Amino acid sequence: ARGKFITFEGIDKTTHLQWFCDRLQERLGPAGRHVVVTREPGGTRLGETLREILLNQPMDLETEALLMFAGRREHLALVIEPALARGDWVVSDRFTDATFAYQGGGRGLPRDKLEALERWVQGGFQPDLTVLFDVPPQIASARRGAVRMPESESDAFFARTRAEYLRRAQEAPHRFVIVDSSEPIAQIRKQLEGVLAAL
Repeated sequence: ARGKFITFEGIDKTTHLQWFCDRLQERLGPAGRHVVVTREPGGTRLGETLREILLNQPMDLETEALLMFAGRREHLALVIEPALARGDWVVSDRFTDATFAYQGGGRGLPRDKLEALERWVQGGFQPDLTVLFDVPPQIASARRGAVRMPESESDAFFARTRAEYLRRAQEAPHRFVIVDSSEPIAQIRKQLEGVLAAL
């Protein structure tokens, strides 16, 4: 049987990813399987190269999107799909949701252009699970005692990016687990233990 593909998303995440992967390998080891941990951008040597071009060569926003999805296509061909095919599970730090969030929400790339490239690269393939570490403007475990006062361009960009991640999450109810990353570590870890027990 094929492995499962899990992605981690969010603006902020790293701490919890390493821990989650250690727990997952502990669960997969008995079943004779392994976790391949990876990331985007830079999930392949080609992806590293395209990332450097994106950092260094100004270009049209649509051109940037094509290069991102090129990197993703190679990430699938070289790392993810071979792992899943041999029964290994994959955990990626970011995937297509991140492209929607930052390029669509943040930078204004139209949703239909983004969905067209997602379909081109993935067909109907989606991650089996996406854990989104949301960074909300208030803390629910302190709401009556702490209030962030209710934007500049940088603020507006991050607000749109957050909002697009949440839109993607709401649209994909069978795929997403939203974690409120403002909660105590022990609460986040209990929620993630529940995910691990459910996989």
